[PDB]
Amino acid sequence: MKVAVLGAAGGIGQALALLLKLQLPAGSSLSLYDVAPVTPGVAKDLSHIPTDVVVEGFAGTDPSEALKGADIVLISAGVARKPGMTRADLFGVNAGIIRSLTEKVAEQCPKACVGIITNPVNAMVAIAAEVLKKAGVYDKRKLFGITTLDILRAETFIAELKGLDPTRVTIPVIGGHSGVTILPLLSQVQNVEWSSEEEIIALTHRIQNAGTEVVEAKAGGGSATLSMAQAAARFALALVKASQGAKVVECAYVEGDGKYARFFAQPVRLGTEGVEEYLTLGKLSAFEEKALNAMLETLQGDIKSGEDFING
Amino acid sequence: MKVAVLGAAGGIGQALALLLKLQLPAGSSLSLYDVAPVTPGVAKDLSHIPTDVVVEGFAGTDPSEALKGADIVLISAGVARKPGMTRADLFGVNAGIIRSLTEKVAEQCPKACVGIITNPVNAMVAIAAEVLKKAGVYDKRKLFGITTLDILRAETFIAELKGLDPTRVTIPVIGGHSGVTILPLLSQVQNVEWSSEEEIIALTHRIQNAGTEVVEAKAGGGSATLSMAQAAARFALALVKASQGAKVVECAYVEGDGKYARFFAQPVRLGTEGVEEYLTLGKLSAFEEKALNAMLETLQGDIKSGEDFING
Ligand SMILES: NC(=O)c1ccc[n+]([C@@H]2O[C@H](COP(=O)([O-])OP(=O)(O)OC[C@H]3O[C@@H](n4cnc5c(N)ncnc54)[C@H](O)[C@@H]3O)[C@@H](O)[C@H]2O)c1
Ligand SMILES: NC(=O)c1ccc[n+]([C@@H]2O[C@H](COP(=O)([O-])OP(=O)(O)OC[C@H]3O[C@@H](n4cnc5c(N)ncnc54)[C@H](O)[C@@H]3O)[C@@H](O)[C@H]2O)c1
Repeated sequence: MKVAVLGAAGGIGQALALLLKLQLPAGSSLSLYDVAPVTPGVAKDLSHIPTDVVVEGFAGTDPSEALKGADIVLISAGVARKPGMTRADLFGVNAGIIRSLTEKVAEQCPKACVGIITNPVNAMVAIAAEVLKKAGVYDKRKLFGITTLDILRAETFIAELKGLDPTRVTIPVIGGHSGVTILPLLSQVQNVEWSSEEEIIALTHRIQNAGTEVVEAKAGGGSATLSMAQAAARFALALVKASQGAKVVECAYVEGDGKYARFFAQPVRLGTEGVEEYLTLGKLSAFEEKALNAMLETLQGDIKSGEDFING
Repeated sequence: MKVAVLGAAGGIGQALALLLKLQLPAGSSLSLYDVAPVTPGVAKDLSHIPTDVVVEGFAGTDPSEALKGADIVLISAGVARKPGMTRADLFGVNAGIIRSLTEKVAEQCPKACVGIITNPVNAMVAIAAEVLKKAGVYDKRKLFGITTLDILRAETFIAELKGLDPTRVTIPVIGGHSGVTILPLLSQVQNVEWSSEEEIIALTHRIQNAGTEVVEAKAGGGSATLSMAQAAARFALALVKASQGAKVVECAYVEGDGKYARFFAQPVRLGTEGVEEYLTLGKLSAFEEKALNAMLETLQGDIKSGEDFING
């Protein structure tokens, strides 16, 4: 098992690299790549931790050496939202970074699973799909938008509100990865009596807007880095577990059956070659059915913006 | 169990806070304090992780709120060595930070265990001891210089050189926490046939100088942050395990029997009230006995420099 992290010198990159150095299976390797000159030193820092995980670090213009033989590629490269900045600002900075790095994946490790962290995920994942298609290597089973932070948030907020164990709250989160496209299926949550519709609506809002609590409370210091690194590590370790032949189930933004949108976040069962089965959303409340049809235009617009960058 | 991290917004601080948010026992709390205005946002970032660990964050001039009810206080506050900077540069920047923060420990949580990360540890721990003594609350069983990074390095370098499992290499490291004061007892290492004296000397050197490999390879980007956060978390979790009534054994820089120096890094058994027993160094090789007597002057000089800052 070899995992490559592209953007490994950043806030998310460094914490993610630490969690993977601590938690990847003994016998694994970890390669870090970032345009930041510090990157070989980040790898040197991690190499002092006593786990049987070979860690190498690369800066420079060419991630080919980090990517050679990679099974899993995690991309946290690009700028984070600071106060004042819009989705549109992020797209303009990050689209070309995602285009550049996914071209190099197609060249060096086209059979790898690819996990996109870089925002806006909804559009960045469609960019990577179109680059892989232009290279003739696109396997839709192997490309993921990492939405796992929306799951961490949902688990935490449910457990804190309802006095539950946050380690054992399960909650599917479907749709997309931004504002109104995030749909947590609170109707399916166990061991909770909802006060009323009010409580469900307010919890849904808090899950959808949680990034702003952080962006705000850091006050220009940046966005969520440490929670996102945990979310990415959790997803990555799920893919490693699936590579060993485990049944693994995770919410991720994937090119599925296209019932609602070309890309849609849903529970998937992972096998040894990416997605093995696309799982049901299960039973939606009236509230969930309406929220689903209400955000579909935004989600399809996010996808189009990524497709149109690569293809017109 | 409540753990306070002073310096929680820095390179070490943030990664340490993440590992404690992930690993402290369910029912724990974690309070973060730093002079950096971002600190409440670091805590907000971590609060989105689904563990039963209450995380709060404080900036401003007064750590009293973070420290109220603390059982364990970890101090990573102060500047790290960049290229050009000497031990003397660090002492001048960090002495007053350690004096200030330990006065606040004496006021708000005098019965807490205190773990000093801030360098130079050899002198910073004697400063904290003299501040606690001036406040009339010093318990020498409860004050530690965290040397655990020297243990991580020793474990890793032995396992990489000798083809061993780095998760199961045990190596006592004694003396102090800088250059020639670091003494790894390589004579006691199992499952290894030393090529010759040469190999033991070169491995000892690499353990003593490992910080420079990182400071160098980051090239001004800073020193070891991610490995040090793991080392601090390991030590902290050892103290939490001891609080539950476990026999726990760790190398730490402590005011022991003073056979070699007032403060000396040695294996200690932890109980529920800090150090319960000061353990033997065991059998020293000729090489280890000579290296021990050869660095003692430097170590005693490091301690004096801390004592003399507080007392003349
Ligand atoms: N999916 C999610 O839930 C989620 C949540 C939080 C943030 N994010 C996103 O993650 C990204 C990283 O955020 P951060 O806070 O770590 O940012 P950061 O600025 O700290 O780190 C980004 C890193 O990307 C590197 N980078 C830039 N161009 C590169 C290239 N061509 N190749 C390799 N590395 C390159 C930079 O040098 C930097 O080290 C941002 O886009 C942010 O929006 C996603
Ligand atoms: N013991 C070891 O093995 C070991 C190894 C590596 C580094 N270190 C030391 O750890 C320290 C931290 O290193 P780093 O790389 O995280 O540095 P950093 O500069 O990234 O972080 C230091 C933090 O301390 C904060 N701080 C400063 N004064 C403060 C005060 N009065 N109260 C609270 N917070 C305060 C700063 O605002 C900053 O957030 C340095 O002294 C470094 O030498 C120790």
